[PDB]
Amino acid sequence: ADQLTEEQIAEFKEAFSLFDKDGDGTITTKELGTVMRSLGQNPTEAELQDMINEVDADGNGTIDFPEFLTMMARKMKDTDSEEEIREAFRVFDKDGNGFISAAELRHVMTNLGEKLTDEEVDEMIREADIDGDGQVNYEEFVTMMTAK
Amino acid sequence: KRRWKKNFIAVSAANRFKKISSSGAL
Ligand SMILES: [Ca+2]
Ligand SMILES: [Ca+2]
Ligand SMILES: [Ca+2]
Ligand SMILES: [Ca+2]
Repeated sequence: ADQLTEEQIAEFKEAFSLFDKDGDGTITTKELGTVMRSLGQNPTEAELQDMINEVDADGNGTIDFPEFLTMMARKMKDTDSEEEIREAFRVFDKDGNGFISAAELRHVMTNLGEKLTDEEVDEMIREADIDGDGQVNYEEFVTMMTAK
Repeated sequence: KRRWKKNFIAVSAANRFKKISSSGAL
């Protein structure tokens, strides 16, 4: 096995923050469910509890950052993830055409309660848009998330 | 700043916990 790098820990801390919307340092079923539903899934409360239980090392019913890190190491360790990123792309690509448009991005962010300004949306698209077509394809999305 | 990453990654964590279920085929 390979020990987690400080760059990976930082990336995962940023990922954890997206789930931990109240910043209380834990991810609850409510928080996990909110994210899942936002990605088009329809889990039941029983399913959500089971999902947390799997990674909940201390049995307190929620996921803390250390538990999240163990989970991410496993995801990277087992095979090499990949499905995670594909399903995420599909959430953003609302019309399923293979490209995330600025409108689609803004719609997702607004739904997630992030009322981005026009300038903020433009910056997200410009930075991900390596080929310059004004939208974000799958490879560009992977590169943006893949991170170093 | 405009990192669709924390947003994507985050969803990646949960999305991964949904697929971790190694096909409940049986
Ligand atoms: Ca929380
Ligand atoms: Ca816990
Ligand atoms: Ca699209
Ligand atoms: Ca592009």
